[PDB]
Amino acid sequence: SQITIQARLISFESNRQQLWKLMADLNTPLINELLCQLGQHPDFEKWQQKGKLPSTVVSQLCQPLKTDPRFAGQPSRLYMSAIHIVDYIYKSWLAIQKILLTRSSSLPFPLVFETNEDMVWSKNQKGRLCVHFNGLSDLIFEVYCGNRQLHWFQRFLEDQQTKRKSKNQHSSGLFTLRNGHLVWLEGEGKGEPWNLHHLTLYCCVDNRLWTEEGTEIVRQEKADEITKFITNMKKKSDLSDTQQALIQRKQSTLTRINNSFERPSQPLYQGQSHILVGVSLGLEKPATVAVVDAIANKVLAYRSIKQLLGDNYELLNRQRRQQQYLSHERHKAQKNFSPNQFGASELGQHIDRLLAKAIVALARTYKAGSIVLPKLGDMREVVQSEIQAIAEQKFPGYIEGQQKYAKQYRVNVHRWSYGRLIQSIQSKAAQTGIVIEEGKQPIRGSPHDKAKELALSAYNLRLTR
RNA sequence: AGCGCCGCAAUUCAUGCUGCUUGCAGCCUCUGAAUUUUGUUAAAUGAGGGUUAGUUUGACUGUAUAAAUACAGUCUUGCUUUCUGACCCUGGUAGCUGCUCACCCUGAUGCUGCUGUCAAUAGACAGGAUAGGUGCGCUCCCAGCAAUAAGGGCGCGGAUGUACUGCUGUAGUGGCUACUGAAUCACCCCCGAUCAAGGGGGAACCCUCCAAAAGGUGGGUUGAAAGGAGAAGUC
DNA sequence: GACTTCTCAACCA
DNA sequence: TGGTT
Repeated sequence: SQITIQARLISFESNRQQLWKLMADLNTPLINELLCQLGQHPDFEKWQQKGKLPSTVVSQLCQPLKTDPRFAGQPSRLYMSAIHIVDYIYKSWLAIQKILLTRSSSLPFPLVFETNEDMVWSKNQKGRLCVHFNGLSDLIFEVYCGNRQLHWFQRFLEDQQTKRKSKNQHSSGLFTLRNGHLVWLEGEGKGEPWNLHHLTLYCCVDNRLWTEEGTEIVRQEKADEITKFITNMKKKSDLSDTQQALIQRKQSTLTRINNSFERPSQPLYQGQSHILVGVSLGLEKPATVAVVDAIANKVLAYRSIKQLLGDNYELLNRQRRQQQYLSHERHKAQKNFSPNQFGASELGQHIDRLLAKAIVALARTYKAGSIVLPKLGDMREVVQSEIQAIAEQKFPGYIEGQQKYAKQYRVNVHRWSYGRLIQSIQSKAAQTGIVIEEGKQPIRGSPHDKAKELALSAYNLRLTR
């Protein structure tokens, strides 16, 4: 729900063949037909015009009796997986447009487990943390993960054991694992697409559930949402012999949420409202950080892009060179060519993650519960209004010199992934416990002044509300 | 010459250091910032393609420390990525299949550019990435080609011709499929596995100890970092 | 390749 | 293993 981990799954050949023949021959045709029938179904204009869609129209388009001769021999959870995927696809598509869709790949569609369980674990004679699936209990796999993520799988197994020992008095809403994805991965070679295709499982986990105090905050979130749900729908709709069972089940979840788990106890990170960390993005320096406390109007510390990256500062120049080279070949090959997928490296993402981690670390060191960021939409102007301000520094009043230098500079220095940087800073701040706020970056001034004024303006906007 | 980056150096500061008054004073030592000029100063940046389930970036528990952190003991697994090294190769057999070409001017976000011997533009062989230029790189500059960016001139040989064509070969430059040539590594080597599986032998350095000097003992090390993944679209 | 949406069940049979 | 909200 907040973090995703992954691990390869290694198992019998018969198990792999059976799972593939169940996926690519019985499941993916099912998802494709569900998408096609949803597209062909009437009221599509009403759905798209109104936005969103009714909750159970895919399940009600199962009314053509999914159990057709072509779809026989499938566990129910896999039917639910097909329903999940199709509903998510159409939900996202109908939200995007404010038309028939297909699969944007050649590999079989993944398997989605919106439920916590259906991933019953084990530990074979050799000690490996194996896993099988609901309906596919005969399919015993073996988890191959990294030591950087092993403790999550062991937490999964031990949470399942904890609930089992108490005869199901620990709520499955506090389980660390939320969803699982059985995604087939591409494999270079030739042969059957289950000996030359690797299966990888993705576990969705909430990092707050690792500790105990975060488990309490998720507890209180669950309690508030459940109480609002029951007090909003119980009071009306006159219920029936079906949604009264839902009321009873939500009440049992509410009571089961309090019989908590023995959990690591790392105290919650509490910041200060006074201290805001403002990260001002720019074109010459892609990010500059200031740690300003607004009560005393002083600034604790400025950090340039070199200081944040430390021993990874060479990655910035590597990425700038790679961006220049990629843009050069993309323009050069735009003459109706088709070269390779050049620059497949995720170096930009790597530097983004390094910057986000360093910024969050600097936020923690000064105990700041608010990191201030600029809006993405505004940014398309700032990089346009900064380069010209650079030209006026070198050729003041020489307009032709301004344009020439601006063109050469834009050739040498491009925009640097200002969206993924904000996204990863948000991810790391949410993981640590730091609130991300939006500010108004001044279009004029040095990067340090821009960062300080960004954070100060964010605080001044906050004080009103 | 231009631009970007690296470092260097005198220059001014704090984001840094001291001092008590806890925001004021001075210094530049560490850490950094700022259009301040330089590149024999040692100086940091930078190499064409490919090679490891490769090592470290871990979790739990207990500690001093307000945390941040450092030590201790248990466990450990290999997923997806970014560097840093070292290594291997600058290919072969075939099939197919793109774009372009009468000739002449301008030359593009065009192509090519290493070393030493043979040799005629063209290439063979042995090496091989400190592969044209500045410290390094460029959509910049140099040289050659330029039909394979646009543009312009004028030929023949065909057209009922009014329309459009051929001047195209043992052509140039690319793409794909299948087979096999080398590396399948993280201090080095041999053996074996690649849906699991490690086992063994060695080299330098440091430490505990026996010590009687010498010699011997066991232990540890021989690069690190990051992650939220699926699915569908927008430019 | 850089942005834009959506999901991130929990008890009971 | 399988099921309604």
